Amino acid sequence: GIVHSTKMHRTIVIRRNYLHFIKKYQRYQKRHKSLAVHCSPAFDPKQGDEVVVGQCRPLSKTIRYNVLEVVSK
Amino acid sequence: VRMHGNGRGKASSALPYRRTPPAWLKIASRNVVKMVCKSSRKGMMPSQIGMELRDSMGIAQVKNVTGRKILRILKHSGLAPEIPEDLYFLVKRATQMRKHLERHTTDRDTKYRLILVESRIHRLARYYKRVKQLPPTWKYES
Amino acid sequence: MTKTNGQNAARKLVRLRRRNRWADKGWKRAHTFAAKKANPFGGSSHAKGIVLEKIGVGAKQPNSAIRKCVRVQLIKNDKKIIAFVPNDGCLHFIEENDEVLVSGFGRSGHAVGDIPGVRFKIVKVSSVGLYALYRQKKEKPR
Amino acid sequence: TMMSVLANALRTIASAERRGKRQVLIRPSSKVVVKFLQVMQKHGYIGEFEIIDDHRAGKIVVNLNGRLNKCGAICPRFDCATTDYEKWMKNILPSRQFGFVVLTTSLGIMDHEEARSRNTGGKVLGFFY
RNA sequence: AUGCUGUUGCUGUUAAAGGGUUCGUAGUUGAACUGUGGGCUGUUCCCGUCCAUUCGGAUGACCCUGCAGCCCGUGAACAGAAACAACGGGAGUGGGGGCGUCCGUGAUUUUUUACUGUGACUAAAGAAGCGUGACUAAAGCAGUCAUGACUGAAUUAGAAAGCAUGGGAUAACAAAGGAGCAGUUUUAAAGGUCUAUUGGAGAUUAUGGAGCUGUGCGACAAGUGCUUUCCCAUAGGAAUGAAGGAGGGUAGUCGGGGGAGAACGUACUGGGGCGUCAGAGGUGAAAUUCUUAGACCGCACCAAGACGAACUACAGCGAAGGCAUUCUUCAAGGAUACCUUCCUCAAUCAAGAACCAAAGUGUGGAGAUCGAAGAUGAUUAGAGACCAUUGUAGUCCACACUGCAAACGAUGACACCCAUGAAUUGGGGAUCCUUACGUAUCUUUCUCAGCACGUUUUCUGUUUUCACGCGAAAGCUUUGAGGUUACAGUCUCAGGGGGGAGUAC
RNA sequence: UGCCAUUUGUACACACCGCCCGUCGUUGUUUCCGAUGAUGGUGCAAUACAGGUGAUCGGACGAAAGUUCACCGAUAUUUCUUCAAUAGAGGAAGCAAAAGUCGUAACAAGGUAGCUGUAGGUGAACCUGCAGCUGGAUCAUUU
RNA sequence: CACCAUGUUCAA
Ligand SMILES: *O[C@H]1[C@H](O)[C@@H](N)[C@@H](O[C@H]2[C@H](O[C@@H]3O[C@H](CO)[C@@H](O[C@H]4O[C@@H](CN)[C@@H](O)[C@H](O)[C@H]4N)[C@H]3O)[C@@H](O)[C@H](N)C[C@@H]2N)O[C@@H]1CO
Ligand SMILES: NC[C@@H]1O[C@H](O[C@H]2[C@@H](O)[C@H](O[C@@H]3[C@@H](O)[C@H](N)C[C@H](N)[C@H]3O[C@H]3O[C@H](CO)[C@@H](O)[C@H](O)[C@H]3N)O[C@@H]2CO)[C@H](N)[C@@H](O)[C@@H]1O
Ligand SMILES: NC[C@@H]1O[C@H](O[C@H]2[C@@H](O)[C@H](O[C@@H]3[C@@H](O)[C@H](N)C[C@H](N)[C@H]3O[C@H]3O[C@H](CO)[C@@H](O)[C@H](O)[C@H]3N)O[C@@H]2CO)[C@H](N)[C@@H](O)[C@@H]1O
Ligand SMILES: NC[C@@H]1O[C@H](O[C@H]2[C@@H](O)[C@H](O[C@@H]3[C@@H](O)[C@H](N)C[C@H](N)[C@H]3O[C@H]3O[C@H](CO)[C@@H](O)[C@H](O)[C@H]3N)O[C@@H]2CO)[C@H](N)[C@@H](O)[C@@H]1O
Ligand SMILES: [Mg+2]
Ligand SMILES: [Mg+2]
Ligand SMILES: [Mg+2]
Ligand SMILES: [Mg+2]
Ligand SMILES: [Mg+2]
Ligand SMILES: [Mg+2]
Ligand SMILES: [Mg+2]
Ligand SMILES: [Mg+2]
Repeated sequence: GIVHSTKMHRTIVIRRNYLHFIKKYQRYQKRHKSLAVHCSPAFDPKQGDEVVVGQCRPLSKTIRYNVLEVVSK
Repeated sequence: VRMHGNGRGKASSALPYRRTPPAWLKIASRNVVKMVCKSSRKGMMPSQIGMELRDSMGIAQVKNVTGRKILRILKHSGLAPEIPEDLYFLVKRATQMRKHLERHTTDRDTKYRLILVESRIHRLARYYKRVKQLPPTWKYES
Repeated sequence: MTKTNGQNAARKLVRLRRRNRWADKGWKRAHTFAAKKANPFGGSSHAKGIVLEKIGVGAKQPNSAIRKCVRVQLIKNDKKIIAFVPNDGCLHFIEENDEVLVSGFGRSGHAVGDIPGVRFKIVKVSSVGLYALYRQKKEKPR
Repeated sequence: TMMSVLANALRTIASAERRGKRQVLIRPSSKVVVKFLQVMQKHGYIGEFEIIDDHRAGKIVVNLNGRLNKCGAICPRFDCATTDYEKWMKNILPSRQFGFVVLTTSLGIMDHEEARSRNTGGKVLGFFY
């Protein structure tokens, strides 16, 4: 995903942007999913940084993923 | 001016195919950089430097004589304007319209044309902030 | 001047079509609930009712007759309607306070040609069929 | 403004060919619009064409030989699988005998007949017949 | 059935339908460029020397994709440069150097996504169908054959997402905005930093490997000449290009474009000043109305408020409403010219903004003329109308509000291609498919090296009678309603039989 | 008064003795407004609170009855919100029906050209003022 | 440019 907001303490919200194909109108459609991802203090990702997240257990009400690598800018 | 208004006017300068100085001019590439950087110390903006070299020195297209462009020569020397030349003359136009409109409260046409120049200002300043020629906090006057 | 291409323009085309299907009087009647809540039959067919009174409805121009029809009050929702009695005779088979089985006739509730403002039809009176009484297949109870 | 340069070029070829001209002047040009024309040369629908060099985008002068009926561009460039060639032939081509659908594939810009033989798929660019 | 829901695939000048005009976000769409290589071998005329005089003659042309090996741009070699992209607790008891694998671990500088080809996984019943005379068939999975035999129940499509892998055209995400920038090896020397062996293990201990930085020195490069460049007698030149896309600049400008000041012009009224005398007015005919306390008329003038005749047109300006005397001013606008600058900044638009005729509204002015309402005449069967005489609100200005037009071209915006002949407005320039060519008129002591014209080019604008093509037709036609069943350049708004009804909430 | 031809306009077509508009009467229908009347559910949160669960005591005969507290919470009642239905004096709009009344607005220069916007007037079609439009009854007259 | 309003219902 790409980092959307880092305003929470030690947790980021990533944004996963994808094109949804409609079988009727032979055309794609921009959709997105946002995920709250726990971010370790090993990492400091800014907004727009591309991260790799790995699924883990529930860590809060919404956190299922956990950042593994940050690709800067 | 096509962007605001109905004008389909096509009046431009058509640059030559043969991008080479004409061999009758013996001025060095080193001296043209001195003349370009000198005119900027007399307060001339890059569009005005090039006409003075075009008209009087015989240097059509400073890029062909010295391999880099006029504003690039100025940025290297530290003599670039603070805000770009496009944005300068649109702001300088927009303040001269507003100083008119403060005493002429019902100039209905110039209030319309002032919307159009400020729409050009907010649309260029979005370009220059994106391309980082302008600081992110820039924010035109009115 | 009509529609949009673009490989990523499907949300525009999906929204554009879902609003223009409401202009279709078949799509709008099949997808709004004023269709059944105002239909005197409860979105169904052949509703029963009780004969209240006999009416002679005069035919529209250029025809000239009076059409023999009863006004019945339905049992499932207590809605008063006027319904036509088809054949030569056949108000002689209907008396007041008779239960009658009333269908529409023809055109999905749009008043088959000559008769003004009547869009239903008697099928069966006193739980014996009304066309069977006409052809004398069988006769009325009691 | 001009959006598709290939759709511009094929529209000026097809217009000047129904007028029965001997040459067209195509402006602007691309790498795509010359690779489309070289498909139209190989199956002899156009003649020799010439790319004039500006230091701008070029211009192309195409010699027409009367054989082209219609060339057009499919916009947007729909993705076409290998199972989908017989669907695109029935839609935009007049017959299965003649006529070509040009596709941009990984292997290059090819017509539909070559791309069926090399077992590839692509995005559809245009057609000529 | 219904291309009557249109992605394929609909309509929108007049049949229902382009929204009054601009700006404008979300949205959708978006110009070109960095390249796909090469070698060998196959596979009769016409042009001249004699005749003839507004018409003849004997006398140099042409004709004979296919397989292999490439430092795979050119440099540079004859393994080095170019371009590239250590664990035995490992392997069915470890397959004296080289070669090359396998497995797992460390150190070294980075490219994805859509698309597309193959796979891997994916319950029957249902669909497709392979066998088979349940008597046929709908079925079903069975059965078929001469102390048991060959057994059958084959196979295929099944949405998207998920998994693996290779192809690199088209597109996409991201970053950059280019002064904001990323010298390689031999050699010996100085200083200085926190594991493996000596039989093991523990504790001390100097030497050394490889790395750390400040040097001198030996080779070779360098995409920008330092045997230079400035001074005077010190990295600064290596960057795609400049879109018949946008922006900005400079230049004479052009126009009923807009704002602000003054000043003119007749006219409609109303006044007095001069004179006149018997009716003026108005109409299809009249009558309301004015008039011997002098109407109408005539002359000069004054006042006030509107309005700028003719010139004034298939003319100009403006985004649309709209704009018509003059002179002094204020800020602008487009076009044109350009070898100026910039370098993708754009197109179109829900939401949101600012304008928007006339009538209307509020508060102040103004109040000449025309004049909804109203009043009188008349016409009429009636006249609440047309016609005549009046007359309130209004008309006009300032500042607010409204936002309702046949706001029209009943035609959305931006690009593209598109035959012909008169004109017109502003700017500029000349006087076997050809290697080029034509210039008059008249005004001219100062907004005057001037003004207008003539012939010809060319850009921008408003159009006209004229080739395709199109349309149900009327008609449209580089100004599309053309380039459309041979149907896809981009975006956007509206329509879906007539009503009810632009009504009710 | 009629007829014939040409031009032009037309909503006429058994064709101007044509067609056609609104008010008003009669009958029937479906909506809407309306003092007032009233129904079924939701949600909101307020108390009261059946039961139980856990704890604390209890300890008749280890362990029943019973205390007390916390928690889950049905139900009851009230407060507004919200959805769906419903009665109503009276006041309207619309539509539909063989030949009732009043005019004549539109179609022709429909006899005052029509029509758009707006404002005011009228039994009723409608008239009137102002600015637009031609879909006009003119593609046209200081060259 | 005085006034000049209207002709029941189907059908042929
Ligand atoms: O921009 C012009 C274009 O480049 C060019 N194709 C031209 O087309 C015609 C040309 O038509 C116009 O005739 C007009 C004269 O009646 C003339 O206008 C010109 O008039 C001159 C005198 N005033 C000039 O001074 C003026 O600037 C200019 N506007 C032409 O424009 C014909 O004359 C030719 N015979 C044929 C060309 N095809 O028209 C474009 C603008 O209309
Ligand atoms: N307007 C009323 C019309 O009546 C129809 O109603 C029904 C009938 O009128 C109609 O019956 C038709 C019959 O009229 C016509 N003459 C022949 C046709 N085969 C029949 O059809 C019927 O009978 C066959 C048997 O062969 C059945 O197989 C078939 O499914 C059935 N539709 O088929 C319909 C099925 O009962 C439509 N349901 C209705 O939508 C439509 O509006
Ligand atoms: N429930 C409200 C009622 O509405 C009534 O009002 C009725 C009338 O005022 C009103 O009049 C309608 C009218 O809308 C429409 N424009 C014309 C229609 N003919 C009339 O209809 C009425 O009048 C006629 C008599 O001529 C009757 O035959 C008819 O049944 C009756 N509904 O329609 C209403 C009923 O449809 C009464 N005021 C009263 O009973 C009560 O208020
Ligand atoms: N029906 C709703 C409306 O009624 C109005 O008009 C209605 C009435 O005013 C009109 O009345 C007409 C009248 O024009 C004409 N002068 C005389 C004629 N007899 C009347 O007719 C009416 O009444 C009789 C019974 O009396 C009915 O048989 C007849 O069907 C009906 N039209 O008939 C119409 C009824 O259909 C509107 N003009 C119209 O817009 C609309 O149709
Ligand atoms: Mg190893
Ligand atoms: Mg440019
Ligand atoms: Mg006077
Ligand atoms: Mg006087
Ligand atoms: Mg009269
Ligand atoms: Mg008057
Ligand atoms: Mg008549
Ligand atoms: Mg009458």
